[PDB]
Amino acid sequence: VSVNLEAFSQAISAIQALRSSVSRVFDCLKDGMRNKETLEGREKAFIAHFQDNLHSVNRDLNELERLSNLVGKLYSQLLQAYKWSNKLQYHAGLASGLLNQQSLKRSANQMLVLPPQYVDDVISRIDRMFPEMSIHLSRPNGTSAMLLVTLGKVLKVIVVMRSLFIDRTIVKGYNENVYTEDGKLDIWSKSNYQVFQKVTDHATTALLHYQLPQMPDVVVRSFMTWLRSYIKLFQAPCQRCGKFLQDGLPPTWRDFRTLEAFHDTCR
Amino acid sequence: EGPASEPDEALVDECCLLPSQLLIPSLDWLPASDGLVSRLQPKQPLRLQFGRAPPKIDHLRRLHLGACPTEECKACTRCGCVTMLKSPNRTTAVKQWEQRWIKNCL
Ligand SMILES: [Zn+2]
Ligand SMILES: [Zn+2]
Repeated sequence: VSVNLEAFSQAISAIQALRSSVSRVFDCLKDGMRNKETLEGREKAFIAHFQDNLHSVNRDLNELERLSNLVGKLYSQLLQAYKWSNKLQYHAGLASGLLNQQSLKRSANQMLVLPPQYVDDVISRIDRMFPEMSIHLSRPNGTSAMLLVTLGKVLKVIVVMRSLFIDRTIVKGYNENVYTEDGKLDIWSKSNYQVFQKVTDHATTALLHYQLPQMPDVVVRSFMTWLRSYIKLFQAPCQRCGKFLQDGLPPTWRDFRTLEAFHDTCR
Repeated sequence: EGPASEPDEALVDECCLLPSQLLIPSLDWLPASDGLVSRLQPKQPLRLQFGRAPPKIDHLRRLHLGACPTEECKACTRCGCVTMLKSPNRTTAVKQWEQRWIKNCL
């Protein structure tokens, strides 16, 4: 675990602060009595300045003891390599984070086809994490992909994708029938519930939002990550009105890049 | 009577070993250079304006003051020494020493 490193760093900072506080106390007391214009302010200022340093020393010692209660249990040229490698990944990690936000491109032009196994392995690679999510693939009609994604005991999502580009989504509850009489996937149907219709609209807005121009895998990854947050539904209240119910509906809006519950009327 | 002699090296080294045993606290130089006699030059007239004037110790009685002194003091014109105006200890003080500076300083 890496918490011990932070605990040790905080202990070092605390002991340095304690030493600096003792030095400050003794220097400030050595300085002596000042002028402070009138007599009455001269009397109060020295005492006020003297009390604060001792209070700071006591507070630092108390927090140091609180941490003490909290804490618990050729080669050189090799290390010079290691301490360099971790210095690179972080250095680029910020630089990639600051250049993507300020995109200076104006147009893709100057002056689609994928193997089915590619899509299948990408979807499996998405499926390996998020153990609650379960994804099933089919192609009843042509090369278009139909995916059924089940979430917990709450959600069932039907996704129609056109050559790995997500195209259409319809969600339903758990007990509702998802298959047709023939046994195939039912594409054209409705959830017969207001909240599920509202979250279908939300999913349509989400798929209209996440749009990268030349990386299509990150788009479906972000969509799956956003859809992951819905498992906690009916247990979390809105961040503005406090109560769960507004006009008889529970919070059904999950903000992008900050996944917290919200009512639709609360924006 | 008229020695004209130089100290031997033994004295030099034994005083060299002295600071290894005795610390030298400090010293203060009294003749603070502030007079205009050492600043004026011949055929060089000086034009001075009002209020421009282009480790504080009590030099009479060896008393240390703070970083910024509290009580007002008096400054000698010629030597430039600074001394406290009203002495703190009067009921118990050397009256043979304090009475020698009431009128003027040397
Ligand atoms: Zn709300
Ligand atoms: Zn004098």
